[PDB]
Amino acid sequence: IARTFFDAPEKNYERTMAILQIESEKAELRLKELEVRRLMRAKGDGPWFQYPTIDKALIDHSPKATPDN
Amino acid sequence: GWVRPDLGELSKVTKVKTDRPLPENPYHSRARPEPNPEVEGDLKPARHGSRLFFWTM
Repeated sequence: IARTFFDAPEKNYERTMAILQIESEKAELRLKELEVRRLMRAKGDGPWFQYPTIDKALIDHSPKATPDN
Repeated sequence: GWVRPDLGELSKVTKVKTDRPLPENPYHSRARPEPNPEVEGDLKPARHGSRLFFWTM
C-alpha cells in the first residue's frame, strides 16, 4: 500500500514547505500593496491616483493685442 | 519731402535695435513644482498571479 499508492513523507513535507513559502510571499506582497496604496494615496505623488489636470500645451504663447497680460 | 506710405507698408512687422536687457522673469513667477518621477525598467511578469484570494494564474 505504501509503495503503490501513498506518497513519501519527505515529498509531502517539502511540497508543504514550498506551498507555505509561496503563500507567505503572497501575504507579504498583499500587505505591502495595502501599505503602499494608503501612503501614496495620502501623499499623491505616485503613478496611481493621479487625477488629471489641464494640459499646458493649449496655452497660446503669442503676443496679444493688449500687452498688460 | 515726406512720402505717404503705400497700402501694406504700415501693416508689416519691423525690427528694433534696443539697448535694454531681456527680462528673464517677465511674469514674476516663482519656481515650478518638481515633476513626479516616470516609470522605468522592463515590464516584469506578475508575481504569484493575481492574488485574488485563491487565484494563482
